[PDB]
Amino acid sequence: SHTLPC
Amino acid sequence: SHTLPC
Amino acid sequence: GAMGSMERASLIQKAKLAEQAERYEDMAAFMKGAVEKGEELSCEERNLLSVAYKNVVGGQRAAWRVLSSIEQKSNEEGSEEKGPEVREYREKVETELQGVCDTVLGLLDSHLIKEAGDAESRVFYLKMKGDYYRYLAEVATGDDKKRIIDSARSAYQEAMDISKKEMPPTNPIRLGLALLFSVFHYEIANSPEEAISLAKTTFDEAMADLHTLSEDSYKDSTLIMQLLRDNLTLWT
Amino acid sequence: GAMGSMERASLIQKAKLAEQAERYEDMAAFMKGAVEKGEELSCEERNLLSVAYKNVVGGQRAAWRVLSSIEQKSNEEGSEEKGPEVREYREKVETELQGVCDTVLGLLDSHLIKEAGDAESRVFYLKMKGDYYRYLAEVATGDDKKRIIDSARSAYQEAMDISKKEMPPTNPIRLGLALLFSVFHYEIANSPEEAISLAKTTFDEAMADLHTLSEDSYKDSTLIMQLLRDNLTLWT
Ligand SMILES: [Mg+2]
Ligand SMILES: [Mg+2]
Ligand SMILES: [Mg+2]
Ligand SMILES: [Mg+2]
Repeated sequence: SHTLPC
Repeated sequence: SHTLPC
Repeated sequence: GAMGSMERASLIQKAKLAEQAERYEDMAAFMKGAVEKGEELSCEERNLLSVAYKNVVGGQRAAWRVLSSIEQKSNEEGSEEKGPEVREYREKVETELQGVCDTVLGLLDSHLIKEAGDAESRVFYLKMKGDYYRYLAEVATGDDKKRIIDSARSAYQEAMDISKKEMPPTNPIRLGLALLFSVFHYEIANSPEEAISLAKTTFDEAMADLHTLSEDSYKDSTLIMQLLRDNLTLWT
Repeated sequence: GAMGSMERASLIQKAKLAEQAERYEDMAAFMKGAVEKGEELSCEERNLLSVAYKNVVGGQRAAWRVLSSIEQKSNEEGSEEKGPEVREYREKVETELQGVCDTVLGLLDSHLIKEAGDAESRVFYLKMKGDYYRYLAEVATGDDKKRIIDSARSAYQEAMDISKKEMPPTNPIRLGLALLFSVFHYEIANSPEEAISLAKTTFDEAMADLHTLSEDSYKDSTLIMQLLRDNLTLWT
């Protein structure tokens, strides 16, 4: 799953 | 320039 | 602290050099030094502190996941016994990662959050508090696991309540908070329908507010919206 | 040393876990611990020690090159004065990299090289000695710079003399030594024609001996030959 910051 | 190991 | 004799401005300058040199352990130690000067952080400084610690903990979380996977395989039926080393080394990486999360949480508590009155700073720090409890929850397995999950939850929920009152739905901090909290619901809280609801609602509310943006703000907000849509694609 | 209470076999096992987890600082500290047990290293163990330290020093050399480039730009005409920080941080990374090269050289001297009697081990360690003096020479600018270059040179030349007497021209250690020494001539010793001669001669002598190899040995040797050819393309 994408989360921020990278 | 290439050298080894990486 | 080892950075106590360095000027605040020189710590900031060296954190930006360390970022260019791909040396985020160094970057995070310069930014820790800068926070410990006791002054509030500007927006750019707040971004340098979060990028530095995210890259330090990201390498730790990647290693922990590789070691956990080897340890879980070692623990199946018909798997050959290899001794305590995978367990010990997994624990060494876990303890290191716990220590970096404790350090970031300690900076937020002493005393970045209490001194943050504007919504952009307070939401940013409470999102970070939720993120670093979330990385603690990712490795927790003991009597405090529930409590670590609740501390993440609480922090994200206070940040959401302020963001929804004080920021537009396209604000990138509000969007990255919602992205992060949706992943907390999916991966940590075992609440996939709350995750998908929050990502959908956040995406649709931001879409409806794009028309108010400049070209550069549009590009900042749509980049994050695409991450929400990519998670929704991976979850539905 | 902090690894003195760990079994030799458990240090080797943890170096291989640390490699899988992309945690070569850890990998290099486990392999340093293993060398300090005092026993000779097997071929696979020798490979783990060289991969660990190469990845640690590789990140240091990449950062040093980014910081050197910023520092050299800062030192041109019409460039704004920014204080001592780029110089200081370049120096901090340089000193760190010097310390890792000194640590590897110290392991070779105490006492890996003196205890290596077979050609494969002795050539491997002398190549490493040449490589780590070469990384010292890459940052040297003082009264010992000539001497650091000569120490690299000497080590590579002793390794070449043993390799040419004891190993076939397709042996991968002999090929990687020749690759490395050719780059020493081009980049360090300001001898591009010696570099190109050594890479051409090494490539042609290996070509002529491919017919003796199995499929798997062929693939090992041709991979290195292609690096020689890629350098020759970049130099001619
Ligand atoms: Mg001051
Ligand atoms: Mg304030
Ligand atoms: Mg023993
Ligand atoms: Mg011997």
